[PDB]
Amino acid sequence: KLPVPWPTLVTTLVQCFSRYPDHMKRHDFFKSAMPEGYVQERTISFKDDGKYKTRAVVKFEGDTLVNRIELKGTDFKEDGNILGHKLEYNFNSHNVYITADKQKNGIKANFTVRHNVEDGSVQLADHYQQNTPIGDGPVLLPDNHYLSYQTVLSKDPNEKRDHMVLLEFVTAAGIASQGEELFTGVVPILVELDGDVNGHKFSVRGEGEGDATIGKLTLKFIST
Repeated sequence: KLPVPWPTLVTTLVQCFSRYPDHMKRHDFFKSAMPEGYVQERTISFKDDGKYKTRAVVKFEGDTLVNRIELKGTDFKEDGNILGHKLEYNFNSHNVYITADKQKNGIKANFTVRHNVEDGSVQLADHYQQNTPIGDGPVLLPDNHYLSYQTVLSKDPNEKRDHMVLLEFVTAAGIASQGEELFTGVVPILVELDGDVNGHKFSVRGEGEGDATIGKLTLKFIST
């Protein structure tokens, strides 16, 4: 069993698969950084509770888009919504607001996730995010815009291990690269997360595919 609820890991567990409308393609930093990719760093503050710090390398390895993450979580309360596993097994729609970071050659994002709690309350998870390109080539630095997310969480009836099946759709809104041309079809995805929350160590491996033409992610994650 994971030491934390699966919904608290969703945002950490590949924004290059967002479906940017034709008129917004010049604002897609994520695909423009490919194939060498980018580093995504977050601090996630669970209000009235602990925090995650995450660092992810997102790049192509051959034909596979890989998301390799290190997560460190501290200061979570025994009694709280996270360690108490009081979060509902679902995920609300959210808008992720992206701004260019000109000092670095990348972007920042901010958003606050609302996790439904089983007693009817809401657990906030405030996200601060920064992305920096790995490669030396030019990248697309966007005007202000946002990504609109939709998520459904489910379970595989066949799966014995602790796991999460996820289907998501993501489109850009609020308002061109050769890297974009790497996403014209279905792309296999591999996610690897090494985690430590409050001293409890765990790993997650995910496999699936992304289809940026429709903004679709289909992934199954398994914990160890």
